[PDB]
Amino acid sequence: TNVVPAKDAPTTNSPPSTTSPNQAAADANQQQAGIVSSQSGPNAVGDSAPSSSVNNDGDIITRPTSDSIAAVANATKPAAVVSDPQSMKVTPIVNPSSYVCNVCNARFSTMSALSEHLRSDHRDDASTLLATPMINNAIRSFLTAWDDIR
Repeated sequence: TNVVPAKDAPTTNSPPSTTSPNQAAADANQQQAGIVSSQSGPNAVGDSAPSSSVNNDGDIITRPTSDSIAAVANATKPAAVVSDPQSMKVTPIVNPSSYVCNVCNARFSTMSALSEHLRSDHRDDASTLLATPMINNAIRSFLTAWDDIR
């Protein structure tokens, strides 16, 4: 039965709110929408119709009370991070190999480069990975801060 589909459109909106007038006006609007309340017997004078003019608290919704509340909260913001006196907050060196900040003495560059150098000292992707060139070059490597040499 078609009766159901038709039915459903009412159900969907149980708060018929068209415009934003006072309670009495909303009542007239829904009346004219619904039927024709033209010189009716009964004295309808007290009757009211749900409207966007009010909330659940009897307050006048200028703009949806939620949106008001959220914009109102923004009121309560001072100046983020304004620091005025001079501080003394130092740091360990930022540039040479800043994942450990140098390892194995030898000179480093980029942060990548550390990982990439580290590899030759094993651990970092190179702790005897099944195979090798066997007879690897250089043999001897004389290392120190003043000379890194093979």
